[PDB]
Amino acid sequence: NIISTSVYVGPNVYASIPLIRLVIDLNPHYITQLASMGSEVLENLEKVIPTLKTEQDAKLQHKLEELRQAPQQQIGELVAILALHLQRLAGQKGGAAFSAYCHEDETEILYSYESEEIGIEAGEVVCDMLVALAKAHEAGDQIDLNRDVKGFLRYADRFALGPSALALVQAAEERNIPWYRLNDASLIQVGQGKYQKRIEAALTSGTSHIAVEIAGDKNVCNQLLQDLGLPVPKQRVVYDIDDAVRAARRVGFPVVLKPLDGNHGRGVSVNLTTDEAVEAAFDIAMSEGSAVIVESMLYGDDHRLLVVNGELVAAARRVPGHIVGDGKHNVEALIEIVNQDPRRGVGHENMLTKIELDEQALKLLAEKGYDKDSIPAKDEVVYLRRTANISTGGTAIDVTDTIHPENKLMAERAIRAVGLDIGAVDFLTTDITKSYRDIGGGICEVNAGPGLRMHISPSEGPSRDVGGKIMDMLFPQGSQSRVPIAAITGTNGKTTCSRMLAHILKMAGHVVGQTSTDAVYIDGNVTVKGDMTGPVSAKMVLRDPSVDIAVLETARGGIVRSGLGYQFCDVGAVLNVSSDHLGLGGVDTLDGLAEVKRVIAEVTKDTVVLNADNAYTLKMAGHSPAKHIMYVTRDAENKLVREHIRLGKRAVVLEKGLNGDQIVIYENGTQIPLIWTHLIPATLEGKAIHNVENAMFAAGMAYALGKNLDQIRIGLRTF
Amino acid sequence: NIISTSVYVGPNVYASIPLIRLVIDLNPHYITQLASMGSEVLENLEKVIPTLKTEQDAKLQHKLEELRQAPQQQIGELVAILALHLQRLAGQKGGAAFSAYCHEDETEILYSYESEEIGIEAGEVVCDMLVALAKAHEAGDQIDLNRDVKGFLRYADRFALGPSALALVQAAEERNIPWYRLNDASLIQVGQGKYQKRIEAALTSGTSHIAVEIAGDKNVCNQLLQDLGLPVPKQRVVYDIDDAVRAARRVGFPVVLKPLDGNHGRGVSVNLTTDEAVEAAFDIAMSEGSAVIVESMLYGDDHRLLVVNGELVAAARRVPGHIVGDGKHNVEALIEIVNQDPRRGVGHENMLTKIELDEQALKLLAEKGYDKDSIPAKDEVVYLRRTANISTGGTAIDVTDTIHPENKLMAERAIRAVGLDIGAVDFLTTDITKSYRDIGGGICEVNAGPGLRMHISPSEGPSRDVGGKIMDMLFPQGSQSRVPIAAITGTNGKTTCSRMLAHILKMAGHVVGQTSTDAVYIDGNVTVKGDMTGPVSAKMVLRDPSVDIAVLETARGGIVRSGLGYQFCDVGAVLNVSSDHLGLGGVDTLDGLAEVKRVIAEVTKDTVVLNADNAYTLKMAGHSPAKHIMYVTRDAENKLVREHIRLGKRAVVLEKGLNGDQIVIYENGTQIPLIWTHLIPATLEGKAIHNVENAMFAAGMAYALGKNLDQIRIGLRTF
Ligand SMILES: Nc1ncnc2c1ncn2[C@@H]1O[C@H](COP(=O)(O)OP(=O)(O)OP(=O)(O)O)[C@@H](O)[C@H]1O
Ligand SMILES: Nc1ncnc2c1ncn2[C@@H]1O[C@H](COP(=O)(O)OP(=O)(O)OP(=O)(O)O)[C@@H](O)[C@H]1O
Repeated sequence: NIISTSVYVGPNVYASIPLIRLVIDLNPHYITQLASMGSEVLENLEKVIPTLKTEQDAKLQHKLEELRQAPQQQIGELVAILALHLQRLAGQKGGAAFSAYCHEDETEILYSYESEEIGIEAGEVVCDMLVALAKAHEAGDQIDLNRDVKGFLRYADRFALGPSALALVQAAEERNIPWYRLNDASLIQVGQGKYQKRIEAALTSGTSHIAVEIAGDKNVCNQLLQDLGLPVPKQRVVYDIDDAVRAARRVGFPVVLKPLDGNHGRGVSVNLTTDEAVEAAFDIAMSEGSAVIVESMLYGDDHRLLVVNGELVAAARRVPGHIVGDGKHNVEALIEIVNQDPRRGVGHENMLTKIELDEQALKLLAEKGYDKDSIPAKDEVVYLRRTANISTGGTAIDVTDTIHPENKLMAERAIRAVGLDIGAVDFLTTDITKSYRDIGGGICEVNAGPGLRMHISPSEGPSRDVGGKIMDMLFPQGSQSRVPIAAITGTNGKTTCSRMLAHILKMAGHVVGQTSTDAVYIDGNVTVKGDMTGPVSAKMVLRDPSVDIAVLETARGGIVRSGLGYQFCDVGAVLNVSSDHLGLGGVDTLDGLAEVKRVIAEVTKDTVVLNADNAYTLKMAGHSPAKHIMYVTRDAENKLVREHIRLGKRAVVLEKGLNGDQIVIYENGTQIPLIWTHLIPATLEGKAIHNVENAMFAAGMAYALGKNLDQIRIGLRTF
Repeated sequence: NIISTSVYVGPNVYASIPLIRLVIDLNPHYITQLASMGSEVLENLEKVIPTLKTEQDAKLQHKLEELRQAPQQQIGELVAILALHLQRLAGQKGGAAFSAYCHEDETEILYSYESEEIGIEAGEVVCDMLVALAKAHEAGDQIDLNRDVKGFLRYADRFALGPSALALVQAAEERNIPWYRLNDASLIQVGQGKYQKRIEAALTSGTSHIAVEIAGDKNVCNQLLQDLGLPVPKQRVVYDIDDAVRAARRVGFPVVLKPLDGNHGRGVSVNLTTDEAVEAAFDIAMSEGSAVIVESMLYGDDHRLLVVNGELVAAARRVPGHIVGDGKHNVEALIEIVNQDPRRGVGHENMLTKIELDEQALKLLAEKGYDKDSIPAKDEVVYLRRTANISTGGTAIDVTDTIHPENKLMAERAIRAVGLDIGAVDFLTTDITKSYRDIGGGICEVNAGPGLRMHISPSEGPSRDVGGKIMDMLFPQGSQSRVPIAAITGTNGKTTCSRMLAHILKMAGHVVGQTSTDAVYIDGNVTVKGDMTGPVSAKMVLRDPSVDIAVLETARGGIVRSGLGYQFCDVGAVLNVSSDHLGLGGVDTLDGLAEVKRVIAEVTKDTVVLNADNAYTLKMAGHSPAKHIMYVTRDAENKLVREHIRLGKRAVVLEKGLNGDQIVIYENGTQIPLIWTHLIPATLEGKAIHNVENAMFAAGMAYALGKNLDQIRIGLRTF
């Protein structure tokens, strides 16, 4: 039903938001189609996309669809209402949607959603559901619409960060810091230039290539681990199968044949104690033809000790699925019983696997002497899995709190020898609460950068905030700057005010960047110039690993089409944007332009500097979250000084006196003269209009950014 | 000829050194075989292993083989003389060799060589050359012996660090810091625990896994590079060949088909401007079936800008081999002429390739209209290579000094966006001295971690110390500790003196490690115990990334078999080692034991603490490089106080007085009482002998390591 698309990357319309433009082909629309579309249009939506429920918490700012059924669907608005909930079904985040009806026979839906990759399409599924339902033979809910829904969800998953990365994303958001998808797939960037880090789940910018390659190199790790005195099996001396038999003789006959390379499943042979057992196993386990290492067998369960900043933050005991007898039920009946655990299944909530008597389970129960219908002795255990897994597993039943301090220390040491920040040592033991002295080669692998899917939200015991523990050593409370100060002016004197502010901040000693449609400027030089519509100039400054302050300087053309390239700022300014000429088209008087200028004022949180001589800019003070206002006036006689400063607010006032033409910053109970117009090259020799307000605004911006007077006067005089 | 082997890892015999034990099967040895063995035995050695030359600089401490010919070869000694030179031929480093003749009919060769992997075997080749020559029909030099030599050299190369790593090794040695082969192959560790880094040529511990994976990911790099505003071709939008033709249409028809994945050679199609040209090229260039990316063609030569710590340290212009006409010679004749360049060939010195009119060259000369026998116009150029290479190339003719500052800046920015410390930006341009504004997409690849074989020792222009520039940002002069203080006592009170010293250093605030045959102790805990013969206890402490001071504590059994696990120390000590019991066997009086104790005294460079009551330990002062001596005496009446301290030397003297039994450290012009024996638990309540000298020695060691008196008294009292 969709004809055209656009996206606001910034808050042109309150927050970043995609726009869907649709046309009604179904001229005899919902208002004249209620025979085949009664209450069931809503009931059908509840089943086709089962997030579209009568849930009071489902972004229900306005409870409208339940009052409309078919006669008043107002499909353009209904698509906006139903849009985003499909994305919630896919595990995506988003907000409200609104004001979809526009021109006759057309819709422009504004709906708030975090990702562009599946943007619009979610509304495609929704608008087609509503029209397709009308265009159907009273066919019910999941006519064919459930196909489109599942397809969408798969795509939404395709472009999603995995759960191990989402753990860090949520942890970043909860510490109030921004992030980006940086490398596609699961890698994100947290923070902005100068302070930012590229991180991917259990992988950080602090961990080197060498440490990771070492971690992958099992032969190297075993030697490095031995060099620490760790409790390791060592014995990595056998390549392939050493022509058979000899390979076990060299490490001791009771061996395990560990699969290597790409063997996905576990082509592992176990408990082989004779020449025949190993000779047969060697060419079975090495099913890849060249992917086996021969090690002696040690006994213990499968533990994982996840260490981040030295500290053990999580642990797991990846016990393979099994059954324990209750004294009455047989092996097969127990499987049916195990599968009644409400946490098992597929989709959301169901994080555990199911047990079936498949070939792996069958070989194991056969090894134990079972034909499936017999009854295990009470408390007898038969394993139906060889080890771990997430989809065929999901077991995670360990603790970090009862583990003997020395086992924790040996795991830390293993990680340090490699040089990793994050890893979960693969540790085998019969008793994790005893020291390593009784654990026969418990450390087997360093396991660098484990999926957190195996630690977060465990099957037993308390959970641990693995996401937060990782973020704590990346963006600690000990370092408060994660972002540059956002200090952005409006669609104004981007070629003069901007120079004065950049000079102030550079002379102050900050690295400052801006792009006044010209090549992007970082400190003393530039790169790319162009149609700086918003997101380009912003990422070119914000992601540049040098910048302390982001000024950017916006433009009206960019904003009306894309919004801002950033979502909010701390500091900003609005100077007059109207003149008797073309602005944005439309009205270009007070109106039209009022909407573009408010984009900066309403997103500024601390100090917005407003032009006090513009009666139609003054109104921004009634909307902006910023409270200082810093009214700037070229008229010493005004009301917004005495009825403003006197009440604790700020202003920049041009006045004449002992200091010639001077610009004075007023604040609460005092006032301090800063510059002469007579001394600023931008304003010639004084007695001039052009760039006087630009100098006043640069000073106002400087106030907000930490005026110390002396370096500001230098920056203002510099030009 | 070799029967048995052993190796000293430390200076049991002056420096670390392998030992070869050989037997003479050739009873009618060299002295009775001169008819078939005249001057030519030496002349033959000069040709079989052509490092065995009459070179005055060839470790020629003693010019002996030239005076011996056959009648006095003294083969056990001659093998020691000739050994190591084979290793020099392989590009290996080593020293002197000596004292090979031992028991009748047997040899024990001591020869100094850096690696164990090809140790002994080099002497195997040599001892067999000498015997095999005698056992031959006056057969000359390279009978079959040259086979064994070439085999050896190939093995020596197999276990060698590559030239790009050797660049860092030599740079590390020239800054006086130790290193180890850590990960086999080319990776080394420079420095010791607490200060050490794992580095591999153009790869350091400071560069993360994420930065390297990004560098390898060409699609990601092009987007990250575009986000900086770099002069890049971008256009990484085509997967495979996009079903043919369309792929070029999408980027512009004038395209280059760049090979991907494992394509070793250059399956690149160029200058394709039509539908037919690209359709044909697409299935030719993608010879792997799935390894092509389609990009538009940009013009320029192949430049590499190697950046390490921001700074451009080297550059190369990898101009493919070509010929330029001189107005007289044809293409084929010019090839013969080019190949007369003395730098071209194989082996040592010959670092450039040779030109042949092979298929690559032939296609290129055919494209230019040549049949090989025609004459190019003067200064006309025909390329006989598509690009670069080391073995089929070796061209490196750029500079770093004339490159326009902005091209250097764009290369730095490319490296930073990825997050690498080291890389050589792959930059295309027609003129590197002009800014990027005129270079049509010059940055193509980040090229992380390049072989230095393409930058070090260039074919034209000045060389640059790429090795040193890398070491400068790893082990800068701004950080002087690269190693722990080596503070090692002799085969003494390893269970008491050692505790007192460890307590002193821990109470002082240093992390100290030691292994008194017991489990290795690092700070407050331990791991592995065992036959601590030298190298194990040393690497267990020295490579442990926490330790500031390495005490170790040695033992006589370990030293007589392996030497020390370290090569030298700053501080050390010798207490009495003899008693009326078994020591090392042999003599066990003054002798036998004198040789094991001198191992510590003679490798101590600053302060060695000697026992002044032992007339047969005093003699160590005449051999040790250490000059303070710190004579320790339990007898207030001695001569080695008044004739020692008075002359500027140090001592620890036990004396009786106002402070009961006290231990006083004397130094040059003063003396300061430190402890009472009455207050040290090790010495009971005073009026005791056991551990008094151990306390005195711990205090002597503390002196050398920075006594501040107060934390030393605490460490001495602690026990
Ligand atoms: N000496 C040993 N004794 C007992 N079991 C061993 C021994 N060596 C290896 N194993 C088993 O082999 C398993 C290795 O499985 P594999 O490496 O294929 O799993 P994966 O899915 O690749 O994950 P990971 O590498 O983290 O184990 C260990 O988890 C352990 O159960
Ligand atoms: N747009 C282009 N215009 C001209 N030549 C190009 C273009 N893109 C790639 N090339 C050529 O393709 C070459 C790439 O060769 P290839 O990547 O196979 O070499 P390599 O041996 O793997 O080393 P490297 O990756 O460092 O280039 C570049 O060196 C350059 O000569």
